[PDB]
Amino acid sequence: LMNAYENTQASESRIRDADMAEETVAFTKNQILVQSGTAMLAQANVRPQGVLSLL
Amino acid sequence: MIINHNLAAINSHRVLKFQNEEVSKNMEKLSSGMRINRAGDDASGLAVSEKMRTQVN
Repeated sequence: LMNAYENTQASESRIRDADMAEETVAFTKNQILVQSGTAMLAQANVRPQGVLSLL
Repeated sequence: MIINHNLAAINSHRVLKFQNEEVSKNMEKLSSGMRINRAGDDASGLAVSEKMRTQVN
């Protein structure tokens, strides 16, 4: 029993417990992506400002 | 000089409108971070990419 328990626990951990490396890599990718997205949006609001120069 | 129409204005407006459309096309993919978002930019590329994504999953 004391080894069946460890094998079953290993299986359950593999099913449910996350691997921190992959998650943090994805987190870094999404963080740089959201930074780029918000910067690009900020560039987008000012875009129609050029219209009034001919008003 | 003719005054009922301004041909230079029309030409400038046309080229400006198409340049602005190109600006929007670049800006949307800058925001998204992917080379192609709407189909037609690369149909074969989109199909291959969908196959590739199914394969990685």
